[PDB]
Amino acid sequence: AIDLDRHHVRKHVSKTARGNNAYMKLLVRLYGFLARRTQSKFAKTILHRLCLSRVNRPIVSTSKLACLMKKHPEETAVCVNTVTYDSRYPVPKMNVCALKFTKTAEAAITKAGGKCLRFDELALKAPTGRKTVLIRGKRNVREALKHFGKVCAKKNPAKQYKGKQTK
Amino acid sequence: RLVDPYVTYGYPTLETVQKLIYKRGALKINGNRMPITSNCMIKKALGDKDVVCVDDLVHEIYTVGKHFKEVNNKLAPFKLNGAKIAEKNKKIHFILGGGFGNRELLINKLLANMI
Amino acid sequence: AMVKLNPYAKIASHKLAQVAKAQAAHKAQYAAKMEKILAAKKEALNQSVAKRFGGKVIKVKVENNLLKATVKRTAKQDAYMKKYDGIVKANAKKYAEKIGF
RNA sequence: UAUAAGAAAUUAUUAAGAGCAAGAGAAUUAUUUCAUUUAUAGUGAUUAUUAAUAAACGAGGAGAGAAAUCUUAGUAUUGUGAAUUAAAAGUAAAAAUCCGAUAAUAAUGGAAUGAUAAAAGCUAUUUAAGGUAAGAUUAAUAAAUUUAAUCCCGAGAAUAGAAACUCUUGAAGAAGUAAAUUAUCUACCCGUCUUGAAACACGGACCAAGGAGUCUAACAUGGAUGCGAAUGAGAAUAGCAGGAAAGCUAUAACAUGAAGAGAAAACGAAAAACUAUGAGAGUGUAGAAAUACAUUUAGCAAUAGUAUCUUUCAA
RNA sequence: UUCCACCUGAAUAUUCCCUUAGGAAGGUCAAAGUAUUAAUAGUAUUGAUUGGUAAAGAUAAUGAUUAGGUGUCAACAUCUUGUCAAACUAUGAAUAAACAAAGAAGAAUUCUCAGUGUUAAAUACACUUCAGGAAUUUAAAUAUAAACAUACUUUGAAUCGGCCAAGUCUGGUAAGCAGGACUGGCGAUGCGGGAUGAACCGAACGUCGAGAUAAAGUGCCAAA
RNA sequence: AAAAUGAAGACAUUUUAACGAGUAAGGAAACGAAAUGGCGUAAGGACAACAAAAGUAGUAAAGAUUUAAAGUAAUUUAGAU
Repeated sequence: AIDLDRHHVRKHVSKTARGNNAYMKLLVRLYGFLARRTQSKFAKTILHRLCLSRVNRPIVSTSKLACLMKKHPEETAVCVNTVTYDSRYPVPKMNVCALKFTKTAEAAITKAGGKCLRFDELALKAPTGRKTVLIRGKRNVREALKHFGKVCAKKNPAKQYKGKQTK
Repeated sequence: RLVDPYVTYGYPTLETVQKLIYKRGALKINGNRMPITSNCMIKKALGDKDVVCVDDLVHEIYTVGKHFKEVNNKLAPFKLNGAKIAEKNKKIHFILGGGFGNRELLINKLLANMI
Repeated sequence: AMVKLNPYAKIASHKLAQVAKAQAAHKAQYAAKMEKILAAKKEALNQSVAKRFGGKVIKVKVENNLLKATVKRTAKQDAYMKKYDGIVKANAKKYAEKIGF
């Protein structure tokens, strides 16, 4: 035979839309077409982020969008994830393109004079991406990450899943 | 020298390099071992290294030019036939009449029956 | 497929065709010369086989120049053969001493 | 609707006729390969032309063979000779054998898997990049892959040329497939424990049917789903139409979360943050097909390190 | 302890247990899910090192041991000789171990330059993204391989009765004995050869056709 | 694995390249370029002659015995009794 370091195994990268969502299937069909034809790194990025699992597409709040759009007045924030609403802080005027908008987030963005776009309108208006800012939410804020590891560790102890008689 | 029991090697002639590249030559293009069929495929792969035809590929290998490393690393390892390896067996050095070791210019006789 | 890969094949093929035709003529014309030289040698041998013709009488000394010239060369070329023969003799002496240690 | 393509049917002749499948061929070919023959810039040895000296060697000395004309025989003159040398021949490529070097181009026949089409086929006519020992003839000379001349051939390119075939077998059974038998090769008893069982290790006489990771409850990870500073409220329970173990509606106690640290008392978070690398968007140039450099801009996720703040004896 | 095909594919180390026919941490392995990625190496070379094995030595230190001269029968000195050490050593390989060969992010230079502190005082020096800021130059710094590369994160299966070989070692008279260092295998593995064989030699396997082969063979069984 | 194409064709697309041994063990379902592909048993909700009589069945169901065909295989299909 042949002395290979390792045998061929499936590459651990998603290439389609997870689940049976008919609309999310068409979005991947649209951006898989755009990235192949336009050969734009922006469409390759949006296509890749559309294929992540739900846990890997964390939310972005209106407060975080406002901070990132401060020095970008006429721009379009583009986050492939649900956009929630931070009720603690005001929402300025800005245009956001996202997969889904919370009822309160959509009201707040619209009431400020902004716009809530979907990814087909963004591809229709800015296919290769010209006045957009790519944004993704934080991943390590998940509480599940606290318990990972060994809680007896000297350096970075875990968080000891609560249970029988935990003090 | 360290891997002597597992290899036999020597110094090729120009005709040995010519026949190996022409018949068994191949290139790694986009991770695919594409056999050599035209100069355009050679120009595409090694155009940046001023090797635009199969004769630049043969000449560079034989004389070991400036871009030997890049040209040689593109050439996929040749797959050869079988042949009478030795006189006694391949468990002794060619100096003792065996199969492995440094055959010097005598490696061309072996390669003649092997290509 | 060879022409497509190496367009210089036609140029090199023609030279191979020329040399093959030319080398055949040289060997063919050298054979004709050697037939005459062998014919000359045969005549000298058959004529000197008559040393059998004849109580010994001073054995039989045979003439030194029974072999006849077949090709003709100028005197300058005649002197060059004696020069060439001296060199090939010196080279053999040069080589024999070297391997003789 | 305009033009080929121009079907089926029809007329006269015969070199007078299907489809499919198997087999044998023909012509030109693709990949691999078998057998035979053929040349491989050895300056290696021999391959009758005469003569001389030899370092060594044993002998001699004064009826056979042939149609020869010349030798053989047996009852101190001469023979052989490695090696060296003279003259002749020889420009130092023939052939044969041996020793070295190689195995390649080609041709002639096949085999396995195919293909059928015309060319970056091949061929012919024009000009001429070239022929680096070697395309040829010459000359000067020469242990030359050293120089000059004029002949020859000729790559590119432009212009013109050429491929549609034979025979045999098959509904009187082709090709294939299956069953039984024969023949050559091949084949130890399954499951399990075990380093190791065909085992002189255990279970198995045979067949049918049954036969062994399920259910409830708590937690965690993960993939799909709804909503999102909230989610659930099929918590009990209360109403609706319909007659209903189904469906729908209930501004609601509570559960988890939004705030964390301390045994507890007592408390309870901004310098509207900083640094590094990093996703993306342009403009120019060039190769030139894609693509490769120059330059402007933004700096999300993630990792690490900083200040600052809450709690603790202790971060 | 009950159906098929396909893909990947192990273990006998380490710590603890009233533990030794068993468990948990951990290693090996699978599946899910990521990151443009200061995030490549069971390799060689060059340069600076480390160590005390093989060897070597034996009035070179500690020991063991056979003799012969000379000086004042011993004895004691001194000069030679013969033979040794796992718990002796001056010297000391081969094989190895750990570095460097340009990542505060691919160099360098010039100008300017601040906060602390060391300091007798510093413009020196130390740390501060080689604090910071601006210009010019620049892709260079052994070989070889590496983009289905690399770095992983989470969850989890089985496993920790092993056995064999040897230009190896220890106990034993020795063992197809008992126990170890390094590597390759069998276990988990069929195929060709050694008549036969878990480990030997060649070589690892989708279904086939044609060829050149390997170990090894060519009187017949048996192809040559 | 990478390119190309992609509302429906179809054979789970087209091309190129590398690869395919294996005990214990793992790879749940769904995911158009599909994060392994499938066969079988029984029951429940649907669909099954698109033009107002809409799957098969006394012109012979299920079952049983065999003969052949499709599939690498689990198995399926059809004929005869």
